[PDB]
Amino acid sequence: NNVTEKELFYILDLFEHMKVTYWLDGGWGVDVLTGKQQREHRDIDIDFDAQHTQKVIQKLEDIGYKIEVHWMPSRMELKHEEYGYLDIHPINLNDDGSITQANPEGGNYVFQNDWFSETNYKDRKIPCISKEAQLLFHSGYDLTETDHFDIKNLKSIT
Amino acid sequence: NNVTEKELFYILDLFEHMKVTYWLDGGWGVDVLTGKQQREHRDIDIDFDAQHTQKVIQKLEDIGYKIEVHWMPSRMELKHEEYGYLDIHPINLNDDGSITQANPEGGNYVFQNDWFSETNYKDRKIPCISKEAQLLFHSGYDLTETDHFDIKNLKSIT
Ligand SMILES: CCC[C@@H]1C[C@@H](C(=O)N[C@@H]([C@H]2O[C@H](SC)[C@H](O)[C@@H](O)[C@H]2O)[C@@H](C)O)N(C)C1
Ligand SMILES: CCC[C@@H]1C[C@@H](C(=O)N[C@@H]([C@H]2O[C@H](SC)[C@H](O)[C@@H](O)[C@H]2O)[C@@H](C)O)N(C)C1
Ligand SMILES: [Cl-]
Ligand SMILES: [Mg+2]
Ligand SMILES: [Mg+2]
Ligand SMILES: [Mg+2]
Ligand SMILES: [Mg+2]
Repeated sequence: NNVTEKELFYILDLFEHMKVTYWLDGGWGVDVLTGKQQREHRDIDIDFDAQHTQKVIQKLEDIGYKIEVHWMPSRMELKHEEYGYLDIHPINLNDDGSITQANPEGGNYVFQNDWFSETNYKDRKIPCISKEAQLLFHSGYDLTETDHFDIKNLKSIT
Repeated sequence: NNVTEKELFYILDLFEHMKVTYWLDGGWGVDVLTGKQQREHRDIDIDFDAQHTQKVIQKLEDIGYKIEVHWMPSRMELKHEEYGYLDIHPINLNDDGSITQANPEGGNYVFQNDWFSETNYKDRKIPCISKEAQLLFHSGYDLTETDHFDIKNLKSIT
């Protein structure tokens, strides 16, 4: 049921084939920063260009993902019988160079651009959020045992 | 108004003369990691060995700090007419090797040992929380402009 490296690569291929700018986030994002798989994963988190929201959802449905949680335009969780869980997060990629997310209520989060980057993982280049961003969006007073493991793995990155 | 480097050192000295294990935290903790002062600070945050809570409070009171809000177990917020604001956070250095802080809603927060570090600041060794711990206890979705400034100062750390 867990999301294997091969299944992650397939999802990465989907977005790249669709020419949708995106970055891997969450737990697989942590492992990718370390250069190898560290643990089993329930899910993949992908942050993606919000202008392609409709065709991203449609393609995921087309290959068998079922929508289970729809918190859009903030977040959506889908589930595939083989590929596992996938959470997508639409983000706004503005012509003025800025990268934003709508504030669930009022306003816009303005991300730091260098929080979105790329790493060479087993000689594939994978766009992903940075180690710094991973630590920033983790919450120190709200950590699971698995969060603790991931944070230690980030620390081991030279 | 603020808390100067000289004032900071004197508060650090109090803990050292009391022989209480402690770590500098908060904004001054960020500056110390970088090795020089970066901005004016309204307060000091110090995490310290909870076994010494009673004598630590007594000494702060003896030199003239007044308790503003008593939030045990999390912390005590204090204020001094000349030295300004000081928050202290009692942490438990357990014989099982864990480091924890009580959570008023049940259980405890678990910290990692390597979040408690030190650095050479102007040829003084100051114990302080780590760079990664500072990022971790910041909240990505709730950063002020000063938080961003503080965080970028940690980038610059070669
Ligand atoms: C540099 C930008 C990083 C941002 C962080 C990411 C995000 O929102 N993650 C959520 C996650 O909450 C839970 S994990 C605890 C969810 O399980 C997970 O799917 C996911 O939503 C939370 C940690 O902030 N954002 C879109 C972009
Ligand atoms: C390493 C584990 C120890 C815990 C971590 C620490 C913590 O939360 N510090 C925050 C502080 O952010 C602001 S200061 C800039 C807050 O004002 C301050 O209260 C304070 O939370 C960190 C970002 O500097 N805790 C009390 C104990
Ligand atoms: Cl630990
Ligand atoms: Mg994930
Ligand atoms: Mg997730
Ligand atoms: Mg502070
Ligand atoms: Mg503070």
